[PDB]
Order: sequence, then structure tokens, then C-alpha cells
Amino acid sequence: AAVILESIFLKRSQQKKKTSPLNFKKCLFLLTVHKLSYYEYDFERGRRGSKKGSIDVEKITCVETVVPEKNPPPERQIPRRGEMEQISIIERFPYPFQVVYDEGPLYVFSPTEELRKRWIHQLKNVIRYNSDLVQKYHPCFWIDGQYLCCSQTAKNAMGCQILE
Ligand SMILES: [Mg+2]
Ligand SMILES: [Zn+2]
Repeated sequence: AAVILESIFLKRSQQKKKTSPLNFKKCLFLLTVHKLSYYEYDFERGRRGSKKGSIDVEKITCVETVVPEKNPPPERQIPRRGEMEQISIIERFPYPFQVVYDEGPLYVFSPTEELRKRWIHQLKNVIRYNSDLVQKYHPCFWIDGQYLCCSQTAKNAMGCQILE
């Protein structure tokens, strides 16, 4: 299928336990009408590496922004307001979004506001006719065994905030 979008993002690793330290890894993300997939990026050869994951688009229930971390490390700090900077676009990833599906949320960090907007728009387009789209979501991260937004301790808990 034709690639709609291809980007390098920071993906948050699946937090195994409420005590497991959070890991963030750079991945190459591809979107088609059928799948959202992510790979290791082979920087030396300038191409995608091994596949790390794949989400069938029909399984996605929600795609929205996430409230950013309160005290992020410099790699994820939102810059002040004010052409593409080659280094910052592959080193700094301040803008998170979430992809909710059967196997909970996937958290992805974009280097720019515009790129995050592009992905959210295209994902909303490809999921438009899905059968299990939710009318509610969690605006905050699932962190250390609970949602920051509502303190619910189940990853599959119904969203606490109605989508406008
Ligand atoms: Mg290429
Ligand atoms: Zn919540």
C-alpha cells in the first residue's frame, strides 16, 4: 500500500510494571490505509531497519494529543516560538500524541507541532470508518500504574474526558 507518511519519532516503551523505568527509543514510523508500523532506523544506510511493531488501522479507537510531561529532559523540552533545522528535527522530540487501540495507548513524540498535526489528521482520516471509535479519552499519560488525568489503574479504562 502507498505510504501516506514516513517520520522519525520517539516512541515510549510499554511500561511493564508501575516500578519499571520508562524508555524512549527513536523509530521510523510508516502509515498506510491498512497499518501503522514502526521500525528501527538504519542511519548508516539511510533506510528503515528491522520492524519493531505494527498496528492494524481497523483496531485504532482514538488518536489525539497528550498533555506533555511536566518536567521533561532537554531532548523533549518545548522550545520558544520562532526553515528545518537538520539536527533538532532528529534530536528533539517535544510534542507527544497517543494512538489508542485494543492493546492500550501507544505514545509517540514528534519533533514539531506541524508534524504532529499532520499525523493526527491523517490517522483520523484512515480510522474514520472504524467500528470501535471512542467518544472519550485520557488527556494525560498512563504513568507508574495509573492515568495522570483520572488516577484510574486499568490501561483499558474508559476515557475520563469527552472528546470535543
Ligand atoms: Mg528513504
Ligand atoms: Zn483519564
